[PDB]
Amino acid sequence: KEMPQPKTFGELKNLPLLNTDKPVQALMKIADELGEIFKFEAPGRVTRYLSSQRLIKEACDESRFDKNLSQALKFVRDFAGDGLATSWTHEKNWKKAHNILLPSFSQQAMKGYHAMMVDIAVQLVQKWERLNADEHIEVPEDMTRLTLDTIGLCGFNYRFNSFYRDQPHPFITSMVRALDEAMNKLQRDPAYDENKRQFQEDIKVMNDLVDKIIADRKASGEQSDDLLTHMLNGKDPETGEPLDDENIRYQIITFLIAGHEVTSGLLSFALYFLVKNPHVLQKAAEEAARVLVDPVPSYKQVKQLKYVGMVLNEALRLWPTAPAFSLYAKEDTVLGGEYPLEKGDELMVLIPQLHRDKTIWGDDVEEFRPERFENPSAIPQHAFKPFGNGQRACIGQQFALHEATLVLGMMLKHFDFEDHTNYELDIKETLTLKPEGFVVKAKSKKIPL
Amino acid sequence: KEMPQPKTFGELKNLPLLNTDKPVQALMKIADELGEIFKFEAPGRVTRYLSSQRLIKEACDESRFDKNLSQALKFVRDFAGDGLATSWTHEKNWKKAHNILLPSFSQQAMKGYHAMMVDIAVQLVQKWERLNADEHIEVPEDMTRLTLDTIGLCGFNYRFNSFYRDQPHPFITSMVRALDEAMNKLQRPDDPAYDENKRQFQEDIKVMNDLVDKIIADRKASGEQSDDLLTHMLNGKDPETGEPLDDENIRYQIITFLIAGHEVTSGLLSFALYFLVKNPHVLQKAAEEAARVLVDPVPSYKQVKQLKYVGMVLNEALRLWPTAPAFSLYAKEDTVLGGEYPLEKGDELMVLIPQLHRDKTIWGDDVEEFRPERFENPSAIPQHAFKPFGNGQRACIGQQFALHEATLVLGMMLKHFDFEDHTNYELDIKETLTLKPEGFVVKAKSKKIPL
Ligand code: HEM
Ligand code: HEM
Repeated sequence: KEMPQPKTFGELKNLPLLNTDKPVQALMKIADELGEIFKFEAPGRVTRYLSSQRLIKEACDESRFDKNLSQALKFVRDFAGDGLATSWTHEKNWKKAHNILLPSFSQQAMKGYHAMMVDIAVQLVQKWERLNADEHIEVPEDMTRLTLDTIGLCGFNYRFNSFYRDQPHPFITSMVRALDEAMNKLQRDPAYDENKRQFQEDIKVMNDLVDKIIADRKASGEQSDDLLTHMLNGKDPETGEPLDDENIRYQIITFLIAGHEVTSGLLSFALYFLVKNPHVLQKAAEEAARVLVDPVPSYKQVKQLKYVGMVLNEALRLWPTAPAFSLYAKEDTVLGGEYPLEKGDELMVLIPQLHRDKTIWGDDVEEFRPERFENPSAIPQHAFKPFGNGQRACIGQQFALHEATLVLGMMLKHFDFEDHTNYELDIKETLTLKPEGFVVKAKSKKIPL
Repeated sequence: KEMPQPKTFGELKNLPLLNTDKPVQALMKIADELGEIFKFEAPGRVTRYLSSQRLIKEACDESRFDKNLSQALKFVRDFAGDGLATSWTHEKNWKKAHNILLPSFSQQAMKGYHAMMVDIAVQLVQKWERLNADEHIEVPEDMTRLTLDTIGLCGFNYRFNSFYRDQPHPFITSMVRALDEAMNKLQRPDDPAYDENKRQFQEDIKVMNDLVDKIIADRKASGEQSDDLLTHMLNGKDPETGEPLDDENIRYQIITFLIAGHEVTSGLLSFALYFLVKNPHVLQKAAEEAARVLVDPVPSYKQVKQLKYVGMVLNEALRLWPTAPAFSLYAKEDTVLGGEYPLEKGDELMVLIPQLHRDKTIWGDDVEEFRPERFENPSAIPQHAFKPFGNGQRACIGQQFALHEATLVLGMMLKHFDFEDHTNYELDIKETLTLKPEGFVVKAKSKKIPL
């Protein structure tokens, strides 16, 4: 009945607990101490962190709870606008953009993005093929180069050309800095004035490039296999309306901000777990060699990479790279038969803890075992939620998993990997999670592309 | 390219090769002679037996192959209906029952069945505690009493009371006789001498239908809720169609649980105890775990999950003698198997599981040795090398039920008794729909630990 709560700091309540560079991992440790639910208070804010499948399955009842904009998402909305990820469900532009964009994110739609995904993936493989002996790979750095360029190409047929650069394209630099400012604002006024000025400058950089490309495309009339073409031509069946140019810009910004980092983090975590578990690596590499028999992988071949998909799902279980999502009670309701909630009360779903609920997964929750996902029928409802919940779940789920399966498959086909530093897992936190400083050596298998 | 085929008998092709009391073991010997794939032809039938992990990993590609009803499963369908095990993947009632029943067979659902499993397990232990000196145990007989009663209790809250009987409950007698008739039909053709078998077959079907239909009706009239599969099926709805199972299909599911689950599971327990008494060092390690883990008079669900080495013992017993010895597949489209065997759409495959599990390229040269340590890490075992529970979405829905039951019972057996192979038993594997060690007997000396 009475809800646990971590230590307080006088008038600041629990807020200083987030004044750390690893806040999700701090919240996980608190959940370990306090259990399936704890209250978290800040000045002008009350929320409750959920960690058990028992309670999270109720929170995922869409008749009782709707998506809430966390403070992180509210600050991201200052540059992602009413794009899909930072809109309320009841805003006209959410359902409109949802209806228009859903068919362009389906599994069947991945057939049309596949060639562009292969384009960037081959660039990644060629980079690693061209490394000199005993040079090494900066894994999250290269994975982020790949995912940003892939979303850039598939999103609006624009080449960031990240593999030609040490300093990223100015759009990416502003994007990363804007995300950092949004997340840094959480932990916090006269000293912050330069941050505010830079933030507005970074917003302008992103808007100017995306607005320019949209305008360029409308003037040219060119049709491509990208999401921008789909949005310029699509109409919502419900309203009969297309997306306007401002919302199209916010969607493109959203694809980049919401999709690039979770996906590069997943690839980096997956390669981390592979090099730490050589038996799993061998099994995954066998499949990649058996399935990817052509110099360029086909769409159908990627779907056959079953064990690679199991590797990726188990990596998402241990370290879901979007670590939380927020909900609010649509009306007064009782959670778990003992926690009465009032209309509008907020909940946070702490995904890494859900994925460690021993009542669902057994005692070996900390072990990396892709075989847990060998038969997807064994996974209970709402025990595994790396892509969120319900109608507000990740629209890019099929995109992310096709991208990651293709790239991981090509990596395992073309290289043997060495954990030459015996890397100690160090998880950097931004809006997302990724393994900082993860480096490997790759010895080519000398298979042509 | 060219596929081997065993010896033929003119117009009967390979069919007389199955006219034997031990057809799986005959097929294993054929695989030893012919290799990883051979064609097997009968009048109106062509299939291909696969024995290597190299080829079976491709056969398990669900994008290329779907479950086929073997002739055995087609004959079992005459009393198991469109229950889960004898229905095609494309039948509306397969996906419907699959979606409904999957949560009631999860590892989490075993927590709710545990008390009923303990109920029958305690009856088994008490039976053996009450034996007089130099009496012995008929192992497969007692294991089948246990598994049938356990499925009866967990399936529909019905007590067969097998430990109170020499003659089993009439449903069980009809069930066994129906399974025997289905398997006997394979070797036959159906001329006048077999007319009597048809008449018995229908009477046995009526016996099973009448009892199961009666219990369903009793439960609906009572409105009582139990912790059994029947209550779950009376109240469950398929999330996809929104429909519940009808009363006829619920009956077929209950019959399926008994016919499909009892014999494979009792066979596993009997084979496991056989291998333990034939390998005393392994038995000692397993008994040491049971004594260390089962510290209470009655095992808990959490304690059963802690019987790690017992679980490896069971998996290694399933490796050597998978009690459901085969499953059948058909090609969804034209495809090439292993880069050299072209298959046309609809072509059939049989997966010969005991031969798969003896693939030396996977397990090493010591394939015939009983070494539970092979299963210490599932990540070290290659894909599709170990398939005692079938494959994919048509895999055994009762896998967690079977392994929880077998782990609980074997753990209790090892805690409470020392076992003697007093006859130096010679392995003799009886073949029905399933495999089991016929005539396996032991003596049990009680450790005198109270329940
Ligand atoms: C491993 C990769 C990914 C993970 C783990 C992930 C995770 C998530 C999660 C948890 C949510 C729900 C957020 C909430 O409820 O507040 C979400 C929403 C969303 N994601 Fe992803 N995502 C991934 C990849 C992508 C990609 C590649 C894209 C775009 C190309 C994308 C675009 C979106 C969008 C637009 C939404 C909002 C959907 C809506 O509310 O209508 N994501 N994602
Ligand atoms: C050691 C014990 C067991 C073994 C070795 C075993 C083996 C198998 C195999 C190999 C299949 C696939 C058959 C095929 O593909 O044609 C299967 C399916 C099935 N088994 Fe078991 N089984 C065991 C225990 C059980 C139990 C205890 C139950 C029920 C309480 C059960 C119920 C089923 C059902 C319903 C199916 C069909 C599932 C579907 O296709 O949807 N089994 N079993």
